Amino acid sequence: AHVQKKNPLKNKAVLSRLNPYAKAYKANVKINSEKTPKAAGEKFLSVLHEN
Amino acid sequence: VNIIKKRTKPFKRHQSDRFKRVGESWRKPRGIDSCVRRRFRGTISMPKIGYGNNKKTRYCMPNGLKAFLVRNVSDVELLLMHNKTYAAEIAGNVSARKRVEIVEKARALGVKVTNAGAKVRSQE
Amino acid sequence: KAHFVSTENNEPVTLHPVA
Amino acid sequence: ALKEYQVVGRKVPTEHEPVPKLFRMRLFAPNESVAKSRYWYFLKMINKVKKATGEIVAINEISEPKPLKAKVFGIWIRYDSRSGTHNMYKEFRDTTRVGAVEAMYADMAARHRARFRSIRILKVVEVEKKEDVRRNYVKQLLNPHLKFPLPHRRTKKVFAPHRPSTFY
Amino acid sequence: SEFQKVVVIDAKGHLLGRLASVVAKQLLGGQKVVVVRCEELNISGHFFRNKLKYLAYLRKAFHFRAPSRIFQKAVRGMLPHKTARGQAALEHLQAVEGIPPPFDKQKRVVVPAALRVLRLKPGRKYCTVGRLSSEVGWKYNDIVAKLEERRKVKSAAFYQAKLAKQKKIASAKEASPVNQKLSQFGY
Amino acid sequence: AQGHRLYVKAKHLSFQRSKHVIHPGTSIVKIEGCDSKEEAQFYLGKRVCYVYKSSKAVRGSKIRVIWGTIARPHGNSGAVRARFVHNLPAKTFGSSLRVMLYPSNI
Amino acid sequence: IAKRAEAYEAEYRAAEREQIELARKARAEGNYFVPHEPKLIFVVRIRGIN
RNA sequence: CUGCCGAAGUUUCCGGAUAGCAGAAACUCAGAUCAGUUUUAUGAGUAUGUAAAAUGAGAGUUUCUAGUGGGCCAUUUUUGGUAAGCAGAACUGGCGAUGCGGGAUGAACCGAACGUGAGGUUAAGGUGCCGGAAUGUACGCUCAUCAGACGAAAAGGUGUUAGUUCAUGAACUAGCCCUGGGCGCUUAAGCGUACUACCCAUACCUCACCGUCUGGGUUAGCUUUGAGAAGCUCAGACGAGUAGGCAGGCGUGGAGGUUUGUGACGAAGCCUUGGGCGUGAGCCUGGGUCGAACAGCCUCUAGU
RNA sequence: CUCUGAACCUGUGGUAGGUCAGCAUCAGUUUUCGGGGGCGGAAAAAGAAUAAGGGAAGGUGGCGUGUUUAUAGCCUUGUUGUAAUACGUCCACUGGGGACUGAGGACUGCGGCUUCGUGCCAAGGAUGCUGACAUAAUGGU
Repeated sequence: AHVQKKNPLKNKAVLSRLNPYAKAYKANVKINSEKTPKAAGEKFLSVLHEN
Repeated sequence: VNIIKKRTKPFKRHQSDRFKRVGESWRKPRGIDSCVRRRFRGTISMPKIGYGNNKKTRYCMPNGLKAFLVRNVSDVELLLMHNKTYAAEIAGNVSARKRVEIVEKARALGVKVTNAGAKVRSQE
Repeated sequence: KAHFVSTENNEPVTLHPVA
Repeated sequence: ALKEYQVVGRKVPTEHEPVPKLFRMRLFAPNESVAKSRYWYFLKMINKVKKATGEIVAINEISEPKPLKAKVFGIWIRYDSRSGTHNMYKEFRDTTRVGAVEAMYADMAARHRARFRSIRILKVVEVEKKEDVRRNYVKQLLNPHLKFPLPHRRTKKVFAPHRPSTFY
Repeated sequence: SEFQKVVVIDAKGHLLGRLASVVAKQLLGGQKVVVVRCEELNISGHFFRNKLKYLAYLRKAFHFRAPSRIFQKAVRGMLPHKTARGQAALEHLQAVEGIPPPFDKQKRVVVPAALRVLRLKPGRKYCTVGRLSSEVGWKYNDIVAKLEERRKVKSAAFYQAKLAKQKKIASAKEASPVNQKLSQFGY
Repeated sequence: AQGHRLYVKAKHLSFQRSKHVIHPGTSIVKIEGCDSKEEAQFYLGKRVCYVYKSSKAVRGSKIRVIWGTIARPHGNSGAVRARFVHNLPAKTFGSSLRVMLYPSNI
Repeated sequence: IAKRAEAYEAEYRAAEREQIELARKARAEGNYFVPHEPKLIFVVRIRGIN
């Protein structure tokens, strides 16, 4: 048993064996849009742009 | 499992070429100051167990067979079940009369003979 | 643990090494 | 390359100090780990505040607001040498505060054979007035008529067939 | 980039060490190198600097003065001359003063990595090997500095004849309509 | 006669070596025209040969060849590492090698 | 394992988003955010045995 | 001949009894302890110590039983010093039993500690040529006619580069230059800093193989047959080595047994750029020479 | 009658063994370019760009002197629809090139496809398709 070690990051068949979740993963989800509320008050900006 | 040799050169005794009184049969150096025992750079190698060959291919001739020493027709018949693993090697002191009898018997058994042409002539 | 540090009445003061 | 980090730190609150004071410095380091270490070393030797009793409350890299506008920066530095006590001020003309500090480090490490740990910057300011410029070299760079030929031109394929033009 | 069987190098304005290192590497690479105008090599440093260097060398051996023998010595020190490979590489180098007749009719290349104008800072004093050799024992400076004009005059006449001959095909080039009919290929 | 030479010229510089240890199993080859390690990526895996002649007319021919392949670039200037079927002799330092265009991926 | 692995990944994403949002509100409002000090560290030996 | 284990090189009394280091045997023992380790806080005086937390490892033994009873390189702390060096304690480790990459070369400097190999990647050092690797990028100093790369030293510099202070100047500060491995190199192939590329160790990783150690499986011996159970099989880790210890083997003379063994159709020996087997001691064999005896296996023996 | 792959004629039927070499599908290790997609930062800073003011390395006018957009424009400021890009980070997203290795040897196992399959698969370690040679190829001394 286990004559050869196969890398789950390269062998996709070994990955499905070890992780029964990679089938439904959906890595790149989109959470941003064209209404991004830039959040940096004038107090913080003044401190940052100080001296 | 093809035959692999980790090394083909022999291990010659240190200073055996310099002196005729010193044979080339390997002798482990005992001098503490000797650079060969200390295993410096450029010096000759020493027999180590790492040089040992594969157990499966050990004792195997380059054709994959193991030499089995044979002295009469009784020894050849022993390789009936092992003709794919062993080759018959007639001893050096077996006469040319017995060598002929061994060679014909080995031919029917399908047994390879390493020195089947020694001390004999052919006449077709 | 994570915590907040209010800047009210505790404004950071810029520091310079002593010459 | 170097990066300008603003680091705000304070001592851990205790029964004696419900709320401690915030101490902020703008210091240059290649990465955040170097900036945090330099900030603690500055605090230890300026405010005598130990790192064990203190913590970093904020850290933010600062980009140059106008990297496409030529500026003159005056840097006040402290030199630690064989004597170990020197005050120097240099003026560099470039587009970002990071470049001037990198130029200063290259200049002092070359001329004075210094090191990053020894050199400590008290202040970096932007000289917005031509009259405020002190060095003659920078005053030349602000003259109305910058006019000079291309310097240090110097321009595998070995064995070139013809002689180089190395000119206009 | 690419190699030829024989490479002729015009050593005018080439630094001694920079050219020797390039030549020595080319010799070990399996190439036959001919260096002409070895008397026009340059060495960084003032006249008195390498004068004392060579005078100290005279104090030390077979002292050679000719400019090629100076260059040959510099190349040899950059070669494994104690082995057969280094000796074989040395025999492929032919260093001479001036441009002999077998080489004045052949193309001469230059080494940009060794040129003085691209390596020495302007305003730096330099010592020419030929001038430096002239006062340390070399006695053929005047006659080779006189013969070069004869070679230059003949070569200049050849270039003018070649340029005048080329003008005919150059005019005939634009004369032929097919030159511009299919010049969309960049030729 | 310029209707031949499907190969590229090359030179056998040395074996792979440290300052004092040489490794004759892998050879350093300078392909002419290749001037950086990015251009050496084109010639990887290409067949390279050393072509020489010997006195005996064995096989009814006067020319014999040692074949090899290009494994990886060496350095920054475009030299490559080549492994030959038989290790190249040390006498062939500075000799000429031919780099074919096959196995081609172009 | 599929349900547990899915739960773990959602936990990581929620924790990562929580740090981003909390820092965003601290930056915008005016105070400062101090995230939790690390509890897991990876050590690599860089010196030999001599 | 190979394999495995492996020191001490010195406390204490005083040639030894020791102890200690390294093995064998007889044990018991994880629901238990041990530690060239860090801790918690308070006890005493940041250090030091404490009982009970973190990390790692299963540990404690009792008996006897080989070898050693020095030094060197020195570092550091450190005492006295004394023209000044230097000497004296402890401490610290290394070399000593240790090959390898670098250091131009190198017994003690920087890396790294070793079965046989393939591939990859690095360390310390390096990438002008010798020499494998950028005559790379960016910013500076210097031109040395005794550069630099590795006390005559105080000063002198109508030698400078940058800056500080007072303020037309004055000095000051710091750094380069002068006077006091080879070839070669000079907006470097020197020095300083920053940044990417690249070179390669017996080191690191992956794989194969050798051996040792450790753990596991294997009988109504199942048509998977793989029960010389002293066999077969699975897995993981490891590999320097002096003294010393312990296993397994190779070879020689003779003896008992055996091969219903070899031999004048050629025994033994010898020669040989013939071939093969074994890590090795060694063994088998072809050809030549030669002319009467000789060998394998099990055991015994020794003028081995 | 069965059997003897028995001898030969008949087959000119069918398959054909050892060293080298090439390619393709793979698995292990590794190196090297490229295409996209999320998420972070001052929700990058800039900038294009809406726009108020100001000065000069004073442009352009006016008379080298002083100017304030002229017949150039610069900077600052809020500000025009939002952004873009760079850097950091992640994708169990993806496309190529090169090299070394092929240990093991019926079947079991863990998985993925598959309505189920003596099903198929890249899933407990390489196979398939070819080419060259005996008077040669290949290696050894």
